Amino acid sequence: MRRYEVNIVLNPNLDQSQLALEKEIIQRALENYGARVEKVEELGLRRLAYPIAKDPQGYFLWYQVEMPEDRVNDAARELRIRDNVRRVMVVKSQEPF
Repeated sequence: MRRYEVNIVLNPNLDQSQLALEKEIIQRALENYGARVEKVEELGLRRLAYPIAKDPQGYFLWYQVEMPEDRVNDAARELRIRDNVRRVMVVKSQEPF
């Protein structure tokens, strides 16, 4: 297994209720692909490098996970289908918590 950082940007107009749901779905998907979720951070609202879905900002979520490298891409695709997920970026962990 390898340790990765998953950066997710969500629709910025969700209320705390919808937000919590998206988080559970993300967690379940990562775990269904063999991931051990080590740390989860809610970063909040940021101005995006470029607008997505016509929105100039997004709600950021960060995850540190350990999972099979052969499943990373499949997991990322799964995450990208959700309508409220605007952007997904997976990088190899360099300085883990």
